[PDB]
Amino acid sequence: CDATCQFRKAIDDCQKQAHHSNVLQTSVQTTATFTSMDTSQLPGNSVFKECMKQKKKEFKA
Amino acid sequence: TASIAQARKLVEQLKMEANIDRIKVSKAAADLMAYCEAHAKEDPLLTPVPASENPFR
Amino acid sequence: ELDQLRQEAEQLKNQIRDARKACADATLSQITNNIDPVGRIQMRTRRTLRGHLAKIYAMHWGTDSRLLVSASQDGKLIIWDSYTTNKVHAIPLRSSWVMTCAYAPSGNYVACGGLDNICSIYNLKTREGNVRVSRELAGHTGYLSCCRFLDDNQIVTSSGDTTCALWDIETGQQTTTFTGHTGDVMSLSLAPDTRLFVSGACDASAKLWDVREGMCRQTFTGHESDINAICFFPNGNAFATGSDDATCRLFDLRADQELMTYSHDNIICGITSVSFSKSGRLLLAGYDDFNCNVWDALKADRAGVLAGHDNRVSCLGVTDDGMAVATGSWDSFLKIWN
Amino acid sequence: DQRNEEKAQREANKKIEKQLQKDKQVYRATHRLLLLGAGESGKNTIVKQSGIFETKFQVDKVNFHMFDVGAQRDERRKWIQCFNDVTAIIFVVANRLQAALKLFDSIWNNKWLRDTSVILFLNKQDKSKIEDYFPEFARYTTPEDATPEPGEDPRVTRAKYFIRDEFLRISTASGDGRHYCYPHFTCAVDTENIRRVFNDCRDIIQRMHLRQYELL
Amino acid sequence: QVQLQESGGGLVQPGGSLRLSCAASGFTFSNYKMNWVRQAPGKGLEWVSDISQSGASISYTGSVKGRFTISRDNAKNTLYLQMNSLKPEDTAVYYCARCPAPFTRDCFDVTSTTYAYRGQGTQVTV
Amino acid sequence: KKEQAMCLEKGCPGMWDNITCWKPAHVGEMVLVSCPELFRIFNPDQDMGVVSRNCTEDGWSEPFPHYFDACGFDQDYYYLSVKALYTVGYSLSLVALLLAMVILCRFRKLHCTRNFIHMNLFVSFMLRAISVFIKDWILYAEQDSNHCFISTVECKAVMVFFHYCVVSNYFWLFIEGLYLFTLLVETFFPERRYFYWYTIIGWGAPLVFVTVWATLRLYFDDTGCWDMNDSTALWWVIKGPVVGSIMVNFVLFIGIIVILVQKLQSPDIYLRLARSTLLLIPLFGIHYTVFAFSPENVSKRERLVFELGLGSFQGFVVAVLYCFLNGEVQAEIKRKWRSWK
Repeated sequence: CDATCQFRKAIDDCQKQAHHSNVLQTSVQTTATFTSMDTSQLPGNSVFKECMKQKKKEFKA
Repeated sequence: TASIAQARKLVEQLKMEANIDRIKVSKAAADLMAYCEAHAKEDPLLTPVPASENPFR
Repeated sequence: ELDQLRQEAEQLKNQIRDARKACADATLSQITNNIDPVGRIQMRTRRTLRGHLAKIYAMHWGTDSRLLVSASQDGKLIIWDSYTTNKVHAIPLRSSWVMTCAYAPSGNYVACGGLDNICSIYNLKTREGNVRVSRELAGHTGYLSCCRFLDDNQIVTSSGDTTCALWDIETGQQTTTFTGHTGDVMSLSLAPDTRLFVSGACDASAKLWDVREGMCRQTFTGHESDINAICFFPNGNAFATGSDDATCRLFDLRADQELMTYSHDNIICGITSVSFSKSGRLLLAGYDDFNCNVWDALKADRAGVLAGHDNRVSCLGVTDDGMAVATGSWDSFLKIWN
Repeated sequence: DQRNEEKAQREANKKIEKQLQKDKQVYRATHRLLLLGAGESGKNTIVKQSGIFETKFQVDKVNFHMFDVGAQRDERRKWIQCFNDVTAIIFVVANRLQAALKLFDSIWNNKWLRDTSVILFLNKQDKSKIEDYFPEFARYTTPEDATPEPGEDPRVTRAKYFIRDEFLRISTASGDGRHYCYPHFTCAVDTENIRRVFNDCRDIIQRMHLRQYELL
Repeated sequence: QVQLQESGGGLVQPGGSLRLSCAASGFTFSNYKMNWVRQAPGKGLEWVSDISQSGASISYTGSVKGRFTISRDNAKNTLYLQMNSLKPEDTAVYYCARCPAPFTRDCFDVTSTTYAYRGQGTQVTV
Repeated sequence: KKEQAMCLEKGCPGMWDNITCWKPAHVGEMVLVSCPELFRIFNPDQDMGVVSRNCTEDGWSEPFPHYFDACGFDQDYYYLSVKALYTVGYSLSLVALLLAMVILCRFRKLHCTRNFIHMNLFVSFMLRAISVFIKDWILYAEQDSNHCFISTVECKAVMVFFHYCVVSNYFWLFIEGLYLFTLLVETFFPERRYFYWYTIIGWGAPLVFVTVWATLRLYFDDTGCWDMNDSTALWWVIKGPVVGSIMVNFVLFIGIIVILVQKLQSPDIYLRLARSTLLLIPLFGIHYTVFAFSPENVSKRERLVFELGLGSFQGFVVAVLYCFLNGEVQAEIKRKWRSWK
């Protein structure tokens, strides 16, 4: 189950990185008055896309 | 007349300074040195005060 | 006529001068050499009194060791309870520049004066309620710099017109008038037997008076500048002066010359007010460099510093029982030390 | 009993404290002005509106308090000292001139009067008197950067600018900027001399605040 | 004790030259700023000259500019004044005065009503 | 496993390998299934990928085509620096603000109504810098744990306290400029009267402007725990009077300068007007004005290091311009130091 178990490891370890990364982003962004943070400018959704590029490359090892 | 009127003052009022005694100052100083040690227990600021006696707590 | 009159007087000066040296036998510092000092003994601010706006120029203590009076250029006399720090009374004034104030030893009258050339007498019995002015004593031309009380009927005042003038309140006129000095008369203190007094003047001199005779008794000149602070020893035999050149001195009323000086090279401003401890050992004085100074009288050594103030002080005094010492200063603040 | 007075004194003290709070602020309503000099006619033409004379007036709902000394003795070194709370000293001129310099100068170098400002008033429109006094008056250029009073002989206006610049080489001679002089000539004119004070007390109390914020 | 004695005065025809030392004692002379004053017969007094504590600052009345010089000898507490190139309108009773306080340059001493620190006087006849 | 619960409840039996719920199958059925719903918004709706896996007699075969065929398609170093930038900035302000507050408690020579404004400004920077320390590290430590959004009840009290302390802070700079400008507007001033009607408009109207934003968004839109914005208007309930103070406080900064230059050109400059203006900026918050008047998401987005860092150390610069490098406090802490021995 080198893929099918790791695909459960694909989704959770990146959500553990993506949701880690946007609440990192909102933290520094919400301590600013004029540059406030909206969900349309949320990272993580694009970090989940850049997750599986390298994660599809450890499948080839 | 007017300038000699108050010039007259320093003639007589200087003269009455000469009539005053010359007590020697050392025995005149020991009168002070007796006076401090005589009342040396009744001074509230020479010896510091306990909190019962002091009306300023 | 005048050239001989100056000629006899400088010989009459030397007639007194070298004959003054005939009792110059030793020094005071030679003969207090055995006593231990009081040591570094320091007081503490017990209370602090805040009602005034302008600079508190003069205060005066009470005879009960309970109350005191104070006045400042805003134009308010205020009687402070020393114990609870509760103000007993407040009085408006018609002038503003009250240069001095006084508190009678009956406790039924207070008084003040200043550049208005008028020594107001205020009533504290007050059968109708609040206080009111009894009368005022307009017989002067200069200003009034100090005033004191003999009883509830006659007061002695200082002068900006050179003449200390004792009054009588029912007459409202000067019984006597002392025309001895040359410049301005700043301060005067009453004797412990209310019979004589001395007056510090603006010509480095002080002339002992008499309130009955009206003559000029003595004259003490040892200062280099004008005198501002002068007060009696408690026994009635000495008085200690302070001029505007940071020199505190000591004289005697029998030896008729000076005894002991008080100075230090780190003090450059002038002396403003002076007082004495109850047992007469400690001498207390304030300065223009914003802090008080407590001296031994005998060794001529500073022993206490009361540095709570942060403007120049102008008035202080130790109470009649010696229980505490209170100071005032130009920041409108009254610090009571113990 | 013992606390029978504790309902008196506290309720007497708070009568006093409530009384003085009208007077703590009405002290700040007015501005004290010490008016002095050595003369009569220039000194009693600003009486247009004892021991010490006292007047009071208000302009633009702001009230003043002039205190000209009357029956006082000519030695000044001890009743000057009670006058450092004043917002501004008005100094009036009226060989009086050179002797009037040190009466201004020793004010300016006084230890207790270092923090208070000095207004000025030039009376006595004098020509033979000035070069009799000062030799280097003949070297003087009239200031053209200063506008003259229009319609006058240029020797009349020139001596006017000699003494006005003579005080200023004493006033600004190491003054360090804690207090500022304010030279004005209104020689016996039936005019305001009020707005020429009301504007110039305002410049005093303006520059105190910028001094407190370390901006001057 | 405040004793401000002098040495001088005399007859001068206009163009002469003469000195004045004001010898005085009773206090620390180095702590005081010293100054002279005259008075014409019929007029008041007027300040003519001074010196500072160290001797640095020197000033004069305009009508006597460049004809008098003023110095001191602080070692033996004198006050030297040199009068050169005399003028006929300078006959007046002079004095030798002291400013009241020490350590500060402020002075209020020109007054008539027995200022306590002016000398016994001199007299010049030009 | 909510999907498994709604999947398990509804050849081969039903098997859930945590990707897809395999239905109860037969031998050799080519089961053509698709990627789950988490890839629907990544691509547009034309790229719904399908995979296959045969259930044989031995259970299920290998999944072919594989999951990465169908389900297919750094700022972490940057933000932990910038987060470390203000937390070393707001801290080093605060410990140097306690050391500026505790000077202004005691001495009572300095107790004038000037300094009574400044303590009421210094408590705002204590309230701003504490409003991100022990609240913006404990709502985003719980979001850090949950791997989702929390939306608790105490996430308000972290967030609504943050939108009260800061909206007061833009008032107490504006009051600071107003009080000095009204100190140069006239001659007569009721001086204690103008102050008491300032400490209630710099603490009270901040509180009315945060409680309306609370009460018009609780009734309208509670999204998570009140942190994201997603509106266009109700930020200008909060940022309106934030910009509105900054709009007029720059104008009040000019009126000081036109008065100061009028006193500066007297009978008896460019270095004096230099050090006055620079010392007047961080008391007034005019270093904020460029950010306030500039658009955010078009011009540049990574000038937060230039925007937070100027805002972060502002508590430190005010306590070294108005409390430590003061020319009278320094000559008063000197004099009490002479009274230690």
